Amino acid sequence: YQTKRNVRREARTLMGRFKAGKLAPVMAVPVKGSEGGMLSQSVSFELDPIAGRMATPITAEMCAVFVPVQACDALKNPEADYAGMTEIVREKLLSGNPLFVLEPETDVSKRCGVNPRRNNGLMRVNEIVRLAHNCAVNFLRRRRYVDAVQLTAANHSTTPAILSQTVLDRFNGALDPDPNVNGAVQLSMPAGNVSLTDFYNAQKMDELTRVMRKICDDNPEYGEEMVLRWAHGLSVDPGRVPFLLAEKSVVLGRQIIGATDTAGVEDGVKRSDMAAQLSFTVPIPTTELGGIIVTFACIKPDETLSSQPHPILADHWRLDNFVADELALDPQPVMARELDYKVAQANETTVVFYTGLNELKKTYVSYGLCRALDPNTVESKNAVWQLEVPLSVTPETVLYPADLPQYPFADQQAEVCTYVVQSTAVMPTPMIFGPSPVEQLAVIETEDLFE
Amino acid sequence: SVVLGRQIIGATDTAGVEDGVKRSDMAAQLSFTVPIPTTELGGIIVTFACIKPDETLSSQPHPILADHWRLDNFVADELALDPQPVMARELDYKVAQANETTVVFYTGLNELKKTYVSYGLCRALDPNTVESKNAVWQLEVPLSVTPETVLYP
Amino acid sequence: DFYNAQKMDELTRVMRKICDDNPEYGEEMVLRWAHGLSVDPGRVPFLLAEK
Repeated sequence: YQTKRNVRREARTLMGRFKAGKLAPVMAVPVKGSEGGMLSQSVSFELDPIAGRMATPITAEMCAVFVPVQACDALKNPEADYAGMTEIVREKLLSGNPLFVLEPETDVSKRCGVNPRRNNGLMRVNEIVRLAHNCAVNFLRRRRYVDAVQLTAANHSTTPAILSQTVLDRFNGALDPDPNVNGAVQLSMPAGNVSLTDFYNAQKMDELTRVMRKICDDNPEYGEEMVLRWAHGLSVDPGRVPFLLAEKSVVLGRQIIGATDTAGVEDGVKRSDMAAQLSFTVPIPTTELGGIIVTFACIKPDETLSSQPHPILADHWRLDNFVADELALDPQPVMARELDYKVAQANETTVVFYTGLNELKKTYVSYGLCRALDPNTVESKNAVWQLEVPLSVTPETVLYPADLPQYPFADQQAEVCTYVVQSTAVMPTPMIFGPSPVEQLAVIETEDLFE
Repeated sequence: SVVLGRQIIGATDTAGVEDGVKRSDMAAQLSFTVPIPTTELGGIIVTFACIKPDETLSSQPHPILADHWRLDNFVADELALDPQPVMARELDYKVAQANETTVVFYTGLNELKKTYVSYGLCRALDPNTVESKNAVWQLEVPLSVTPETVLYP
Repeated sequence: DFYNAQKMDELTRVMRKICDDNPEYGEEMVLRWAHGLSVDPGRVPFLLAEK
């Protein structure tokens, strides 16, 4: 066995809606052990009508994450020791009991399009779909930032979207600089001496801790543990972690339809319709046990800071001593007053994250309206749909706000988008199948042909 | 046979544009030219025509995710060499409580897993919405009962 | 029956070689081989030279 003998293929088509600013799952293709082949998926996008034209771009998203069976077991039994190991999963499968058992329906399972099973007059679906979604969204959060909030197995609803760039990553800052980089050297003083061997063992510890930072950052999964094993000369088990299959994005197009009646023409009534099409075709990974390829899709607005004080004109005009500037060689604190103007009075003077010397002046990108303009006007031409993040508080946040108001659409709380998916999978498999049966013949028994 | 084309006509008034009013018109043309058969007595060439929706099972449980996750003994799989019964619980989720465990038709070993085609809406979506863009016109056959049925409802 | 057998005779003989060609993991890899599983490689010893 473990060889390709027969073939199974699947072709699922689904339609639905999801709310903007949320990482809505679209489908979940199951993969068994020793299954590999081709997987082609395509997602259409259609948004509800928007008054006026929308110069602000809207981006589309599509992701494909392969969640192995090993990772789903860890969420099911986190406190259990060696829960995620392959052999532990391997032994439980051989026991004859099911590794994953049925559960009631949930919003996560419904959106994937897993049709339920009628058991004892109740709908039932396997727990693997819920665990796979929770692990997949967790995996995407580690990519933007390793120390990110991670969902448990108890989640039963759609999750918020994920930012494309964190505030700290934008300004390349740090909440807390380490004490080793440009650190302290021990001093003997029992007439004393700092000794020449300390500060020599250091001055590479500064170099050695920085390479330790990249090994736990280039690989967000196994982070804060592979560095432990890397120092001792050990390696992690590869199969547990998930991995990414494909990523697609495109700015939604715009089609303008104008009114023609007398009242509409005089006022200037018009419409903006958005649509997009994305697809990918990637091979299916082959594993001894198997997994699920959870697909995601999302629509997000432009991520630009409408509220950020000007680093030059907002603060005082000063003659800078460049001699002292090059002499710092140390992180400089940043207050919330420098990040936005929507700051509370108490939090105006509060260190939020450390950064370099002249950071927040190297780059300054701002998109938004003029402060003199009244937002009640330009209900037509209302193009400004941008994430009005509070900022300052939780700079390291990786997730979108739980409630994102959809201003340009008529209904804020309605699922504005409508999507149609077409997933086609061809999976060579080691499955056996069997011969087809036949139908009863009423000429042989009623005449005794085979006498 | 041919798939009917689609022509989209959109509204232009103020109320229609804001709501998103629009129309879909369908049309088709088919023809044939064949010789008339010759017979001693004769006959009648009855012509038929019909329009039907897509025939895809919107209601069918997933052969993998709906049922339990099991490690399959391929040794016993090749050893069967016999028809395996199928219950109505494996064909759809609109089954009555009594008919959940009732053999409906015998098949092979891993049938219902070789192929799985499904077209329909998401269970989370509310059908009262999308009265516009209402594209889902598919035969919602009860299934299970009368699997050998040849005729439409 | 006798058709499911007459390859069981063939199928048990291939099961004998997989547990004989590999004495280590014997009587267990045949269990995993039927279900489509594999053993962890690093545990077992192996031979270097013979003279």
